[PDB]
Amino acid sequence: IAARDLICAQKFNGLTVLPPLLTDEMIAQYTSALLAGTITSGWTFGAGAALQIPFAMQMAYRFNGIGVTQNVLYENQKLIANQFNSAIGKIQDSLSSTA
Amino acid sequence: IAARDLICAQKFNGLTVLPPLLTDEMIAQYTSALLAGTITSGWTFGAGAALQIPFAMQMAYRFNGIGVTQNVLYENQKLIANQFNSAIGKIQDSLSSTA
Repeated sequence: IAARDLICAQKFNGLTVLPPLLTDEMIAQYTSALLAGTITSGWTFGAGAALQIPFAMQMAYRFNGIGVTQNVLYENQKLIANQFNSAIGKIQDSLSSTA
Repeated sequence: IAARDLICAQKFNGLTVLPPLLTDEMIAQYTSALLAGTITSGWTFGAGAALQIPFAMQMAYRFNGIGVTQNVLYENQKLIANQFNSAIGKIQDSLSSTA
C-alpha cells in the first residue's frame, strides 16, 4: 500500500532517512499528487499548492538515507583497509621470522 | 543525444534501473520538459499536464538503480568481511601450530 509510505516513514536519531527503493503504486501516487499540485497551483491564490510538500520531503529523506548509507560504507571500507594492512604486515613479519 | 535516454532505458528482471549520471543536454531537456509541463498545467483542464510523468519515471528508475547498487555493495562488503575473518583465523591457527 503506497499510503503507508509517508505515515510510517522511519527516521534517525536526529534526521529522517528513507530507502531509495520505490514501487509502481508509490510512483503512481507521487505522479498523481504532483499533477494535482500543478493543477491547483494555476487556480488557487492561497496555500492550495501545498500538495508538492510531501514529495520534496520524501525526496530529501531518501537523499539523506543514501548519504548516510554511503558514509557507513566508506567507514566500513576504511576499517577493512586498515585491518587488512595491519594483518598483512604482521603475517609478513611472522613469515620472515619463521623462515 | 538526450533523446535516447528514455527510449533506450535499461531495466532489470522485475524492475527498471538507470545510472545516476546525468549530462548537460539531459538536464537541459529535463528542465525544458518541466517548464512545459508547468506552463500547460495552468492553461489545460484535461490530461495536458502529462509532461511531468517521464521525469518522475526516470527519477524513480535512478533511485531504484542507486538502491540495488547499494545493496550489491553491502552484500559484497559482508562477503569480504566474513572471508577475511575466516582467512585470518585459519592463518593464525596455522602460524601457531607451525611455531
